Amino acid sequence: GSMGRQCKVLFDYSPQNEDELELIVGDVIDVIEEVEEGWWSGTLNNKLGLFPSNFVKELE
Repeated sequence: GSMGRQCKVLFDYSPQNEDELELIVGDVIDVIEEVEEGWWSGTLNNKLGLFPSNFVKELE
């Protein structure tokens, strides 16, 4: 319930696990809610995953 806004991918993230969402630079990820500070939960097109809020900013 943070009224979270979509975060655009600014930096490259090569995931350590496939549970980690592949951050493609330039695209935007629709986040549901953040679960553990760094690790947010959202889906990029058809893959749902966890992504670190370091490489993505809620600037939109």
